[PDB]
Amino acid sequence: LKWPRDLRPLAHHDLLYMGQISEEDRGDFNATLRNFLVPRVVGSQKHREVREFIVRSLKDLDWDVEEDCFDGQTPHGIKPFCNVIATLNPSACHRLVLACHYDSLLHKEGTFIGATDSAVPCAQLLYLARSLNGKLQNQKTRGDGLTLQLVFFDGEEAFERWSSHDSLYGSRHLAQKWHEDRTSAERLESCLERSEIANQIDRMEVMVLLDLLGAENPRFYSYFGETQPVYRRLVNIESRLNDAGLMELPRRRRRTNYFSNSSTVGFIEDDHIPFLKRSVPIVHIIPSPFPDVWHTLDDNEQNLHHPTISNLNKIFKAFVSEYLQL
Repeated sequence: LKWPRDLRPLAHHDLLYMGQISEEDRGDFNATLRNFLVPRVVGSQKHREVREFIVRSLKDLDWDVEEDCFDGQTPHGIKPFCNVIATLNPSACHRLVLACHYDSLLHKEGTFIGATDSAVPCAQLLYLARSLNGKLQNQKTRGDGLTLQLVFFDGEEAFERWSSHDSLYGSRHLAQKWHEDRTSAERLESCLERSEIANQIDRMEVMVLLDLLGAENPRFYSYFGETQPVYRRLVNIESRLNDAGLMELPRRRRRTNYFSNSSTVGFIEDDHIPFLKRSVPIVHIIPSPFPDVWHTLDDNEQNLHHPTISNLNKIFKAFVSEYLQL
């Protein structure tokens, strides 16, 4: 079956513009990132500060920001959780959803920063909103029934040994909440002709979940046949950015090959699962294998690879520009 939205290839001019990172932008990205490079375990003050920073940053860009807050039982007793949902144009029927988790693992060995997991993805989402704000605010005025939505899930991490009951607290909660929140096309602005909308879940046109990003030379694959048409756009954008000489590599004439033009057979537990179960299309931008530093005390700022981050930011900016025709 074809993708429901006809995917217009990004014009050369727009590819080149989205693939430019100024010195200012690097500074802006890193300043944003600094806010997330702190331990932010559920229940903590720094976690509350990170949540408030996400909310403030997006309200400042005139996005609609909602907090889905609830208390949930855990192996460590009742804990407070708050998903942050930011929507550029709430009334637009369909959403391109980008997502990540903002909580950090409570690591028994010691203080855990979770730089790839997922401080970098958090900063990448905010950086996208900030750096594309002008074009996004113009797109919002079109009445075309499509918008951008950012979801920062809380409580993705297990408190003790991973289980279905001890993990994905925020995403399980939100998926249920949105499934039970009924709506229809006539209540919404410009749904696509043959859309089947019965609840808020159905308005998630695709969810692009970023996780474990920031390490050198990640390998992505298409995890879901459902979203192969969208995944192939990431492969294409990456290829075009290399053709254009806009990727940072250690030597001339090398190319990035992050997005493999292949599928892989693997099952990863992450925030997409509760939405996958309600047939939300998923693109899971997570490396395979996981970064070497995964769930170790070395998942910290200095083990980040800045040229990779810059390259990923270009791909993501170009992807959002392509999808939303910015």
